[PDB]
Amino acid sequence: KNPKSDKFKVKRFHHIEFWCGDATNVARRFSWGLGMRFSAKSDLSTGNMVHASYLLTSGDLRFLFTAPYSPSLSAGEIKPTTTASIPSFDHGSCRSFFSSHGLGVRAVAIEVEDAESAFSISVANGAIPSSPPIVLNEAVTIAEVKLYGDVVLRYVSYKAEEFLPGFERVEDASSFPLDYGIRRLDHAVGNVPELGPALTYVAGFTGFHQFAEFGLNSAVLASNDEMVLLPINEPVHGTKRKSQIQTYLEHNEGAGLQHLALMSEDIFRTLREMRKRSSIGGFDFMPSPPPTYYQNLKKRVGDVLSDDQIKECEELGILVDRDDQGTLLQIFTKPLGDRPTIFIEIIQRVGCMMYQSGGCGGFGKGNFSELFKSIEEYEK
Amino acid sequence: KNPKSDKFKVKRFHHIEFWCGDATNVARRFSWGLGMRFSAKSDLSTGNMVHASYLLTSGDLRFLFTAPYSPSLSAGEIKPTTTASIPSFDHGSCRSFFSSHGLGVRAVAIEVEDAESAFSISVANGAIPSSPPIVLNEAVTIAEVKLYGDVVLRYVSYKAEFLPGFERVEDASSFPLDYGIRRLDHAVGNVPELGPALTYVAGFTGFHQFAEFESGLNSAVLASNDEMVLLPINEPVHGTKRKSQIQTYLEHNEGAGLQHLALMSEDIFRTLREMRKRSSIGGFDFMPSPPPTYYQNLKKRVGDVLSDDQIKECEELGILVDRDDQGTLLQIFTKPLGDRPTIFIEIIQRVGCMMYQSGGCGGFGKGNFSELFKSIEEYE
Ligand SMILES: N[C@@H](Cc1ccccc1)C(=O)O
Ligand SMILES: [Co+2]
Ligand SMILES: [Co+2]
Repeated sequence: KNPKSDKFKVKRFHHIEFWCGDATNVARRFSWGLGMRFSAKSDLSTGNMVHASYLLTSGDLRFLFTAPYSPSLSAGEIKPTTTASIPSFDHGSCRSFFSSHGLGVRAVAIEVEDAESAFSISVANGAIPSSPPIVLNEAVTIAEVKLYGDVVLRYVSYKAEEFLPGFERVEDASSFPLDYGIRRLDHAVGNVPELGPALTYVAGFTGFHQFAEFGLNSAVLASNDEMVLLPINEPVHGTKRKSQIQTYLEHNEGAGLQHLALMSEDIFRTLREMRKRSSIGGFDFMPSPPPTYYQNLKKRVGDVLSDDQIKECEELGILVDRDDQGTLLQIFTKPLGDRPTIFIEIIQRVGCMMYQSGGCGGFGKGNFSELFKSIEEYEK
Repeated sequence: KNPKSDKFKVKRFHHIEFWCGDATNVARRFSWGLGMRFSAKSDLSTGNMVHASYLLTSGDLRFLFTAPYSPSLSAGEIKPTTTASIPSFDHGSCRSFFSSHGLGVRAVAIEVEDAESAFSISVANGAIPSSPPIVLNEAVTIAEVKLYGDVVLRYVSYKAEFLPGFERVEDASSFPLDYGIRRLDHAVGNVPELGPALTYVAGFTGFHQFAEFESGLNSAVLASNDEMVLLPINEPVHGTKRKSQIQTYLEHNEGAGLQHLALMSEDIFRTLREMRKRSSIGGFDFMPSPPPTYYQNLKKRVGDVLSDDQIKECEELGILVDRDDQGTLLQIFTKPLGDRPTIFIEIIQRVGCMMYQSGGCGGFGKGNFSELFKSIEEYE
């Protein structure tokens, strides 16, 4: 049941911004590992004496990597005379974030009809303001409110119908057209110490509604058309094995973004391409489930995948779960950096064809049961 | 002439340690871009709750990449009970280094016969102590003195993997890349004043000035007894038409530090082919190629050393060639390794001075300043 109670006009996920120590090395690693193209830059070569920012794109997916230069380069500037292309940037905020959290997501950005309006209604509805609406070259408006921890939900709106003003397109020579099938951001998942207040706060200022489905507790906030999806986890203390949400909070120094789910238009090509590169600069994957798991998928999704595609799931380590309206293919990378905090999920959804409706197949809630049952039958 | 005035026994370059914000991402980018294998780790998975350190190797070349975890993980520890594998590591020193300089070299490590004596005689002879000698598992001794800026010269000695507490990387995770890079040839620092820098360093090491043979800078080279440890030092020349890039280094780096690392390849042509293949898919970019006239003038000076077939290969790969009276030098420079116009890498191969090859054979390319200004005027 979808009340469609959005308090302002939300369109889609627009980009994800990583705050880094060195944007160059993180970005080049991510480009190779994920098959994303360098598509825009704002840095010393574009006149930006404040921060270095490099944009990777794959389909509609936009990963932005930003790091601070020495404040001495911009010591003479003031906010009216700034050369930063992203006016919310702050040297001290950025260095604090990185030293506290390590490599991680600073902004979950959604496009909206009117960023100034979305900021005002949000703050009027309990949102903690982070950066006030600022209009960039009379073309784009951007505004920020706190989401959880030091993560901000960023509103961006365009008068027109090129990422942001001040960013230049990167030269063809430095833009090799990598592509492993990733097409768009499906959802972004946060970890917090307690679920209730985080939900009450975010649902409070957005009007996002709870999305139904079927060592943690979780719930998913969703926009009107359920294309902006924001699950949130809290830890369940007392279990035999220590909750990984708790281990997240410990290594991240509190709440933050836990993982990003990237939709692929062909999850088999994506996993083949990423797994080719795991040990030559790309990303590692979580240990595959036992073949037990895969023997039992026939009874579950033999309706939906052939024996060959089930066998191909076993090669790549893919997981499969299923709602009452669709089926979900998913796999999880290992942590993206030094700490056991942020990781990436690759997914592909099958079913619920209207285009495809959001969250088709759910988010993998069934795979807790099927993992313990598969590990218990592989031991036998 | 060479007085062999080393004040303690110095063997070879042992490793170079980068101080990072995230060691994983820098290390994986460097591994792909340079063709270096992952060979040892010290991190959470090895019991290290303080720092994450990852070692890449190519031949004898050792690149160590280190970043701090959250201090909270090691709050109960004291130096006697530390789990850091590198006892000189300090959270606050590391974060201060990285926020001041960005990505850069913290330690230039040379192996010596006895690290304690090397430290003792060093500070006895004016060296500013950085970390006193510490004996690692009764096997390795480690000591550090200040070199220039926030860079330290690190002494390592073995009584008999990399260091105690570093584990070998699982072969599944250790893919055997190799583009021909074999060892560290020399390491170059930029300082605001050359004279006092040389006086200091030559002062406490006993290294002697290595003899070589209007634009840029002034520089000089300190060398160990057998001239295998080579440390050039630069200072800017102010007042010129074009900004001294030593001066631009100092500004963007917030003062003195390591400018570039020169890596010896056993086949510069293969190395440059392999690196240039990956420039746009996660690797390193190279400085603009010299004009074709630079290569037309190569026959008159090195036609005696390289065939037309080897001179043509130099021009497609952008390699530069210089020559003193004892040997011939092939060299090329990368673009900066990260966000700031500070540290970069040089690939080199030396031709001649066999008796082994003796150090510095062919010089360091000082003649390429006259030949680059010439060629630009001829191609006009
Ligand atoms: N002049 C130093 C290093 C350097 C190289 C290139 C540019 C500036 C400085 C040398 O001995 O090679
Ligand atoms: Co998910
Ligand atoms: Co050099």
